Amino acid sequence: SWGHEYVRHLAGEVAKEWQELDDAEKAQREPLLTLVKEIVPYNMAHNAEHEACDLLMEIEQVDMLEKDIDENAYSKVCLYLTSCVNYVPEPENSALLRCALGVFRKFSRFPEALRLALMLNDMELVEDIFTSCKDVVVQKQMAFMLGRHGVFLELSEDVEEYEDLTEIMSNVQLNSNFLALARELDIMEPKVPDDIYKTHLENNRFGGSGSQVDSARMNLASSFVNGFVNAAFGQDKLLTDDGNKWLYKNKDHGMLSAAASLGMILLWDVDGGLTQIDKYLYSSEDYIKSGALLACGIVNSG
Amino acid sequence: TQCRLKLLKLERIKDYLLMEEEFIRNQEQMKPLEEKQEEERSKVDDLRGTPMSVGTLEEIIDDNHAIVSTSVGSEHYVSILSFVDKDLLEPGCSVLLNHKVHAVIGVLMDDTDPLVTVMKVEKAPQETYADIGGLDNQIQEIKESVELPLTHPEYYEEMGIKPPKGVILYGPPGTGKTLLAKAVANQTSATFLRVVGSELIQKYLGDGPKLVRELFRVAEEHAPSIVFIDEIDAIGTKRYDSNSGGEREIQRTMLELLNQLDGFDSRGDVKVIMATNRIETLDPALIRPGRIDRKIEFPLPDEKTKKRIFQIHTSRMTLADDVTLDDLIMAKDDLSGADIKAICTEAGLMALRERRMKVTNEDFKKSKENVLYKKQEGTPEGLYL
Amino acid sequence: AHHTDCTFIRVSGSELVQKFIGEGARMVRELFVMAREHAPSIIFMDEIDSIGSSRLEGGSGGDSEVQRTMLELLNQLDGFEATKNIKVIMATNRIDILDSALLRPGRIDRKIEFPPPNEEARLDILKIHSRKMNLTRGINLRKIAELMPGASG
Amino acid sequence: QSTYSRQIKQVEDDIQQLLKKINELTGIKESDTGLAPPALWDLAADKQTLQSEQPLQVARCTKIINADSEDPKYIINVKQFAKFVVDLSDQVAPTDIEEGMRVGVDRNKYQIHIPLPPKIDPTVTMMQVEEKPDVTYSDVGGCKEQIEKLREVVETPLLHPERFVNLGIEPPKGVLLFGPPGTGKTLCARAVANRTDACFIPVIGSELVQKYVGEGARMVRELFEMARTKKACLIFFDEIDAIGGARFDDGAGGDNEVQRTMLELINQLDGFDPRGNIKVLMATNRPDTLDPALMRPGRLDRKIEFSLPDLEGRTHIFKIHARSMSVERDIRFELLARLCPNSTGAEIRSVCTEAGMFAIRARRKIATEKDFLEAVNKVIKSYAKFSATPRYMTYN
Amino acid sequence: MSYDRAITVFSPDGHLFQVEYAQEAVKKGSTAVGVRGRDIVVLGVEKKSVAKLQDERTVRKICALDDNVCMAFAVVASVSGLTADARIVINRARVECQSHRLTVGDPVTVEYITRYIASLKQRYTQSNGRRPFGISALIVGFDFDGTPRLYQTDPSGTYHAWKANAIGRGAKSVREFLEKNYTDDAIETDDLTIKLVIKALLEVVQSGGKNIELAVMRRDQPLKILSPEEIEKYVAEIEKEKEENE
Amino acid sequence: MSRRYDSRTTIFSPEGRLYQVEYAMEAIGHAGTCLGILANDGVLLAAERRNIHKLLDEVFFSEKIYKLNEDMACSVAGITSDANVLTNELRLIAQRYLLQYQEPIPCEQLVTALCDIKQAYTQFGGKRPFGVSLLYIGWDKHYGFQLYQSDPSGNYGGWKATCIGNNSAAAVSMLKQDYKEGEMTLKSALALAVKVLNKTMDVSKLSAEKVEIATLTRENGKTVIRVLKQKEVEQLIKKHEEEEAKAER
Amino acid sequence: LKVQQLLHICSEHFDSKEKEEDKDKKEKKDKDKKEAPADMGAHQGVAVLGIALIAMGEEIGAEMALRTFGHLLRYGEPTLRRAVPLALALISVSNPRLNILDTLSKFSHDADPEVSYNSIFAMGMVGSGTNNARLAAMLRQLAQYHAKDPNNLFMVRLAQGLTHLGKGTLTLCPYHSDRQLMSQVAVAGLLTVLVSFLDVRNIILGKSHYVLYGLVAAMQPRMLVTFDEELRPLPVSVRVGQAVDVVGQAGKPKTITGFQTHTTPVLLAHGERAELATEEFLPVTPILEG
Repeated sequence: SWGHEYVRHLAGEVAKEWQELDDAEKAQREPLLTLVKEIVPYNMAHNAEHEACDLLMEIEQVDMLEKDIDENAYSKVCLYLTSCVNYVPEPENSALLRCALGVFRKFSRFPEALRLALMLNDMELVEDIFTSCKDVVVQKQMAFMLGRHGVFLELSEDVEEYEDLTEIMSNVQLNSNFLALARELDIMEPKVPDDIYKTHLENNRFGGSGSQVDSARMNLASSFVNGFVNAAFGQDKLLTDDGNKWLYKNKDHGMLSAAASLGMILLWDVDGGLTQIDKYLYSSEDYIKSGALLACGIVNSG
Repeated sequence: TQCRLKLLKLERIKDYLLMEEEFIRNQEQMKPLEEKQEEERSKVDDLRGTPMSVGTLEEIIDDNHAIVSTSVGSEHYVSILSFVDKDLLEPGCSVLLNHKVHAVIGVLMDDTDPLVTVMKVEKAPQETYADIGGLDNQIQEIKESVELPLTHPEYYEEMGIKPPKGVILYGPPGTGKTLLAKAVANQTSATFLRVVGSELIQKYLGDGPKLVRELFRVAEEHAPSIVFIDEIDAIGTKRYDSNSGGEREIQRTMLELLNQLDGFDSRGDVKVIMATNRIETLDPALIRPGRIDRKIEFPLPDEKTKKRIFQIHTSRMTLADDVTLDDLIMAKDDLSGADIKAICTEAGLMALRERRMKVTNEDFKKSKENVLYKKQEGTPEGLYL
Repeated sequence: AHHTDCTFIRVSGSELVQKFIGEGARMVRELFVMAREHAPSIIFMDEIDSIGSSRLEGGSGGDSEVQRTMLELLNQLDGFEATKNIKVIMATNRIDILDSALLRPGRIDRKIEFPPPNEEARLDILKIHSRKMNLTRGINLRKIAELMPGASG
Repeated sequence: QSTYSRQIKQVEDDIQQLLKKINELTGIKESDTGLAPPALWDLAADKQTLQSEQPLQVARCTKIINADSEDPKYIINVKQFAKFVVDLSDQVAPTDIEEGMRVGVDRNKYQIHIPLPPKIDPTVTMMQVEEKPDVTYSDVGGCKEQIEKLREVVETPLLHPERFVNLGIEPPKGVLLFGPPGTGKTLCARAVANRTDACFIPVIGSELVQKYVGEGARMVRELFEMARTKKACLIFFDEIDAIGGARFDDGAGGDNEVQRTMLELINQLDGFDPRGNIKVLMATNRPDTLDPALMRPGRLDRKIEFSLPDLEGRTHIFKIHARSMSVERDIRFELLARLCPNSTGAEIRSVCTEAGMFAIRARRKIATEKDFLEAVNKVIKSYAKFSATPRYMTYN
Repeated sequence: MSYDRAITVFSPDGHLFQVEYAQEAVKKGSTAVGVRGRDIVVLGVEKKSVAKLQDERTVRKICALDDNVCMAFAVVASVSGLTADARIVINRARVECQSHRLTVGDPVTVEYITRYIASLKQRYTQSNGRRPFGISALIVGFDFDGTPRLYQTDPSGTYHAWKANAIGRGAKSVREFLEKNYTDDAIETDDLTIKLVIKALLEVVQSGGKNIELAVMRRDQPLKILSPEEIEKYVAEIEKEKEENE
Repeated sequence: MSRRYDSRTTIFSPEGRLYQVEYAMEAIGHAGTCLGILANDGVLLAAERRNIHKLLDEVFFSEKIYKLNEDMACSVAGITSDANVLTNELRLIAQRYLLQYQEPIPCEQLVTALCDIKQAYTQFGGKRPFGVSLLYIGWDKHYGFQLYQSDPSGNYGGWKATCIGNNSAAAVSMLKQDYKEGEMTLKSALALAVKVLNKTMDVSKLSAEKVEIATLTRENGKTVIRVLKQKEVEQLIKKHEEEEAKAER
Repeated sequence: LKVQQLLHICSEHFDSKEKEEDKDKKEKKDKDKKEAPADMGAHQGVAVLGIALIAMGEEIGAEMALRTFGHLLRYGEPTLRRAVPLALALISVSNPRLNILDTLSKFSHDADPEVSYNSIFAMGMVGSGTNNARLAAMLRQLAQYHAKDPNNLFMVRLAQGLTHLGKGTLTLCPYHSDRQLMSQVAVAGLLTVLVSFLDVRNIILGKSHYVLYGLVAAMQPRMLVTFDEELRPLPVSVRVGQAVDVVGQAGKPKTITGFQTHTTPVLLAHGERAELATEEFLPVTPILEG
């Protein structure tokens, strides 16, 4: 009977018959969590209450240090939430994310907290969490690096600059604490990410340039492939530098597009790469000039 | 575990929606208003009478005529009377014929015979790697050959190694030959064909070899597919003898299977998982390496391997957790993988005999002995003679 | 069969027992379909293993070949691995004298030993039979039980 | 656990009902395929449907003799196992209906629209047949003694037949091939053929097993006739341990078809036979059942025992495959070949496959030297297992 | 009678049937491990097949053939716990050893008895009607020189010296296991030598250390069988360290 | 295997493991039970003789329990024909031991001498294996009263309670169960001997025609071995009989 | 989500009127991108069957369904690569239709000789045996070149690489280019950004030590469905810690393993496919082969 004993206990609570407001508002749930982790997401998910998430919140926050260590406590909660979200209908889903955000706020490990702030994409929520990621240890160590890399990396932008919704608010705060101006901002901005891309490129190997033919309708295709394949640092550098060949021969809206696609390759460079984009801006027809701005945007996300 | 249970909540909603959604799309709301669409539905009703006869298309000629064998009466030289083109058709397929005038109305059914019905266990098992009682390394050999080229060609092309056309499993028996075949088959989520070797042996003249080649044809239409030839030795090199109509039969069904798998080269049309309980005392005429490349041999579990089979098992069970898994294995002597499974099952049943509900440390000890005894009586014991 | 609440359908270990549309060796699948439908059922797989001598010693053989497949479908198809509402009762006369197909693990998990008769047994069995058949004059059932036990029942 | 359990019971009932629906889901519509032009087609089809004179049945004349008071009748036999007589609805002539010729006849007039090519057996077998080979010695497992002995049969009489004719000898054309599977017996035969610059046709005896009893002999006879037609070619019979193989005169099995086929095959060969650089090879994949008639020397000139590639021949073929894929060069393959017993060319190629795969498991993209060791261990043991107790046979 | 049945037939295997087959028996019943030490070469057995109403004096699974050479065995065959086959081999090998002393003095060397025993099984392959003994003995001993030796014989009769070798309950398995435990430190220290033996035995532990019987033997000196009670002292402590590695 | 490579013992097994010995063990079970129990002033042997028939000449009282020596006796379970060569052999060995050692021969020494002949027959010389298990009962001054069990193969063990014959498995466990140690006496071991002999055997009556009982008892420091005569045997049976009778209906 | 995602009336109009988003919608992409590791495979399981339903339901339906189904693969990131890559390839040989190559190549960026093996062959064969126009040629080349870019370079995943339970990048931009003809010249400006990339970073960090090429981890890449997708998968499997970027979506499972080395993960696998985060008690983070 003993092996089964832990699961049946928590399996029974899932039902949550009659009273739904409990009598305790911490529930009997707490000792069972440490022993069995499988039963628990079944309970939160079927229950599909914000109240369910309240009971789970109080017990994980205390349990963090005391029961065993911080590291296992952190692990137990992340799994539980994951089953539960699918089962909850959308108006209520936002409420559970915030409730979870509080359990994490205290915790030494931030990862799951950032996901919850991302889902919402709220200005205020993301600010609160960020300041909290850095605060635990004033030394750079896990705390600052975890917060900075994890929140910033997250996507919401097709261009490689990731979020940047967080970026302006979070940065002023990080330089103020002072571990250096250059370190906080360098990680925070896309500059560090430009290097790590470069190094990975070699191992993976490259499909060659996106050039095919510079004559006929094929010149339009050539233009488009360069943009699609690489939104980062290429190895197709040699074709883009030489603007005159690819970019000009282009017809109709493809001219604008050729000029855009060139910015994708130049993205992760702006310490010399900027100058051509500006030549294109001054000169010629509207399609090319407008293309150069779109492209500038792309480069100035580096 | 948790994940497996969750998939079921989505699937419960899915059945309900799919049955309603089917209705609007299939027709009677997408009722043919299109010249192409209406023409096929209306024309086949008019040509068709009832009854009809099934046939299998023996060969086609490129002048819009073909030769078929109908189930009833003679064969017919039929024309392609409307509908399907030449390309669509292939020999070895089953096609539908009107009795009024035998002609190929079409196939889109991937055949239809009573034979195909037995072959298609098409809907996958829930059995999957590490739901098996198996050895970690042994399943991962079956996967490497059969499964992996389809899933990632990447590793095989860079490395520069040749993809096989099947594999072969052979005993010492009681090693989960069949369990392995079912585990891989679920993972591909490709149609799983199955036939037992004795069905292919018969005392009728010539029927057997049609079925053996037929397995590869049915599979090809469905393809990708994995074709499970259960107990290959049965058609092959294990006796039906020379005095029951085996004398002709075995040699033909065995030979027929052996030549296509071999071809003239390793064809690589459809993958095969072949299970045999031995090739140990049986005669040569079976598929050799370098057409099916890797041939997988099973051991007889040692102490170290027994850890991997046992840990999987102890989870469904209980109160062998209290006592260390390592010590339990050490104590027991060497036995085959079915035997190990049998001890564990028997532990659950013997508690019920004791007047207890389920496995205890004591029940687990006794079950080990009982199986061991069967084997020790059956075959040689300890110290020399 | 009475206790378990099953329909006793005795199943031959033969599969040349069909010639209805073809041999049983060929049509192993039909036996299965019927078995399922008339569930619960007990399929009594009677192969005494005192038929065959070289078949018993070896692994191969025609009888062995056909028998092996009928058993393998029981596992592959399941419904003796999802359920056991239908019990496969094998019968042999000894612990070990079995044919290779029947013997091996994974189509066995139990073997049961019953003694031959004794005076005490002979009393019980004789009594029950005596009443049905015709009871003797003044009762001497006890005498016959004491004197010697029955060879079989 | 508990909450889920009820969902399990309900879902099963759901799946049952759904299994019927897949039929409908695929289409309610009775149609297979159809485009706007088969509408035109259809008007014509209608008449053919209407009339019972069509469809046309396939029948085959077994022999020509009848022409009894009407333009030639013959006995044509439909596949419902009933004989019928033919009349004209095109023509009838000695040449329109022949000994082998199949015919198209009506269900309820039995008149000939068209004759069809003689026999079912030569059209189907044509797909199976491959033409001139392009394979070479390195691929068989290098230069083997068995290879050189094939040259003597194939290459010498074919290239220069004029020397054998002048001398007074007939040239040798026959070989009996025997040994275990995987040696590369067909592969070797093909190898010599390519250099010699002669056609090759595979014939598989098992692939045609169209029977109505004694029918099997007519197929043997046809496959032989076709080989003979192509001069400067080699015919290789695969899988002839049955239907054209061992008799059963001790039988109690209801066979006579293997015996019938054997009868015809020995007879055609024996005495003389009309050939002109058609090499006849026989491959026997069965040690258990052998046909003595064919097996002894004579018209089929030599017997060669087919043996696995020698030590130099296996090293050489491995080298060729090894370079193609990623391998470390200085390769330990030589140390392993010498250590181990005789290993075939098929076997060595599986080593390369298996070594690649171990290497992927380790998480390298180079298959290293360690990987080749595990791959040889696996292959040698698998080959080794088969027994059929040969001593028992030697005794009797 | 058949060709295969006969004792004469060198078989496609390329080696005589009865010699081959005796070699496939050296796993199962009983277990014998012997490791080499400077001051004691020690053999230990597990399973003397004793119900503990059966005399342990009668069954010798560790018998001293000389006064500086001893051997422990295991083997596979029909009918468990089989004293007989092993027992003839003890009787001829021990007398021969005593006869050797009489002919050419002092305690006889480890390597010589092992050479005699391997050849004893070999000569039988020529001799009429006779198959070789399926036994592998771990000949454990010290030479007259005092050079410690650990020797092992096989069923065909080829012998090799080793530093440490284990047989029975799967020979290959116990040999492999013993190689993780063996170290050059183990040979120098008197406590570790005993534990090395016990450490191979335990992966098929049965019934205490009272089941397990060890002997130490010294340079010219008789077999000293350590008490069934002493052995237990090592097992309780060691068994815990054992669980962790496998 | 799939065929034995035995049909002679001048040719050997297809596994090198001897089947014939397992058939020999089965042979003891075919034949009637032999049991030995230990006592604190003797040892006794109880065996079921081949003869059950009423007509017995009865010149012999020893027809399965043979007194070999002036210190030891043995019994047979198995074929009677085999004992006759063995019994005369055992007499030679038993007196051979005395000649050199002149000591109350130990049970372990006599058994090892015999095991040499049984192991050779199975290995070579073309002689068929034995089918008897013999129980040796004797006294030495260095451990006491002893009982040994010998097997057809040459396999031996010292016991102080052992039984073989009429399903060995059941019988040895049962003989042990009812045996007690250091609580015993010769009369009570003998009364008990019939009781256990009764249970393993199909008969619930048993007579001196069916059974033959021997004592080995040490008197004035020397061992006197006798196989008992029928009237004496009957008295041990009747002692048991009252109890057996109550079990019955 | 899933319930909405089958809802159809399409036998009135083929405009936007009653026609609606329905054929396009049938993929069930929005969730797969957003949330859960399990859900992504289950919905695709539904999806396979849906292809037939549109295809058989109308001839017109088949043409539109084939384009959007090819996008599910990129938007959703399924663990299935069986049916759909091959299906598209075979139909395009039969019927010239240029949209098919384009939608497929967007999938083919993800891991470029898993899926790309098939696609490259099909796209080349059609390209050089069929051309209808210069315009037609232009599409087929664009797809053919876009398709290869060896093994997971600037790979597409709709992860964050810290989790995939979060809100991914704007997927709707390739979805826009895929629904309508890519032959439309007006489209071109929007067309240039349809990227939906996820980092090629697998750098270990989350602590200051800043070593390149992270810890040992577990993966099974001989799979198309897997046992553990609870949240974090099995941490045994077959070991991987190589420098080359991870090959997901038929060897998706990564468990982060680090306990044996005595450092512990701050980031447990939450759907991540990029950078590891750990709290390192070591000055140099070990690197392994596997």
